[PDB]
Amino acid sequence: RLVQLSRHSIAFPSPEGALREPNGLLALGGDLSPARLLMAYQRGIFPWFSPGDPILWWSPDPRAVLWPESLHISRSMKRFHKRSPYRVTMNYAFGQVIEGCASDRTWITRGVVEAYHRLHELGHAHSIEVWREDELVGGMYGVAQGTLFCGESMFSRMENASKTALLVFCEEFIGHGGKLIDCQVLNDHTASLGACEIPRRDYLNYLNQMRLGRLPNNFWVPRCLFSPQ
Amino acid sequence: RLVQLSRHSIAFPSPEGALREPNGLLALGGDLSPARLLMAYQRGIFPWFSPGDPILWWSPDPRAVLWPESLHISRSMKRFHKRSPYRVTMNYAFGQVIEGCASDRETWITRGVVEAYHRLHELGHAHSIEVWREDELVGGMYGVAQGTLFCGESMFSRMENASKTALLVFCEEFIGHGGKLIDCQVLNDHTASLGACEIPRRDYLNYLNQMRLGRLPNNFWVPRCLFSP
Amino acid sequence: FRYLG
Amino acid sequence: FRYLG
Repeated sequence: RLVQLSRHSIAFPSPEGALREPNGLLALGGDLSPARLLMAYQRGIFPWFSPGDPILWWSPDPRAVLWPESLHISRSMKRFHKRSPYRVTMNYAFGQVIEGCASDRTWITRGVVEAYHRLHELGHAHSIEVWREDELVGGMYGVAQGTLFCGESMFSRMENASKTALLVFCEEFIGHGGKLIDCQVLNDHTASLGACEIPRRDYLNYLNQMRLGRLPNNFWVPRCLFSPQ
Repeated sequence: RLVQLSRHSIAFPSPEGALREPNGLLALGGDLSPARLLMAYQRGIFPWFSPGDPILWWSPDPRAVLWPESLHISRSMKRFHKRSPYRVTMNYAFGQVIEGCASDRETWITRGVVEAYHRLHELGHAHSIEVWREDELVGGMYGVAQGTLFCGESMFSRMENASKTALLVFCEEFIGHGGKLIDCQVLNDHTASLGACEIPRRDYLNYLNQMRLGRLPNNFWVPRCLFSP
Repeated sequence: FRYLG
Repeated sequence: FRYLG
């Protein structure tokens, strides 16, 4: 039980055979190469380990998830956004976004940053940037999986920065066929946004269905999503 | 009409307000931050100033342009290239290419400009084409990609016909995958000897906001070899 | 977004 | 390639 991955193959074990506690511990080792990383997201697996430990692969149950249209937005956030001081762009500065996420509280090691940077160069990881004038003040990134978006992490340096990043994204996302946003595990910030839990086999089905789905061919080209007043 | 910039806004005035003479002078000040640069390039604007002067932004009319297919290749050059002593690569050494161009001494590419564009290169928008003779970099070019449009910044040659090879091979690689246009900003002796032609600013901008939402293969700008004898 | 907890 | 003039 709990398989040790081999650098030879890009294969993974059945998510269902994952540990129950720690929730979803399914394997360790291997590497963070595009093929394997990418293979993992297809199967609904994801890496998550601290500096010093070997690569830990997970596939929890339940699974945290966020329905784009269920994104809760308080009344004051709407007021704030109606006169937003922020500008939002897509794939303008993936590097800066991930480095910003990798600077808060730490589990985003130099290696993890390098790995997701490659999926960006190959066109699988994307970022949404939140700008306050000429300063990056927030954003988020993830790995697109068809009509499903696997949220990796966000960061904020200015009030409501990350919220406008996600609010705007959801609009753009939904508008073009976006279907769901994977959150992996539920936590305090993610929960206050409308994220919820559903069985691993429920999430896994969506994966198979949505991973085949397709958004506009140019949906991820870098551009501006929202301009301030 | 000549707008003065500040850090407060990454916004630019409309290109149609540019001065007639000097051709296209639009604004000054600001900085060469990633956000401001990507903002200017998606609006058909670009920085061009001599060492010591403040940042100058332009959007000339007519606009210099080069249709990839229309690239003029002399009979002697083709003979040369059919047995090219050069190998060409993509994004292998952006740092060196911009250095070669800046040092070429023919030197409006100050360190500030090198750092800013190198930064764009790191964020996935500034790309370079390297020309190798054995193990040594003998030429190349670099520009900012705008979807299916490529804004040329500058090229440099240290050995006969390195520039043309770079450009030649790029154009082939470029049109074979959907690339539609090459911006040269301003026509000049060298640029014109290649096929660069002028077109009204109004058309350039139509072409611009048209090709900026298009895309080349997902692995198009991945560092790689483009031509090997 | 796991990296938030 | 404006930098050539």
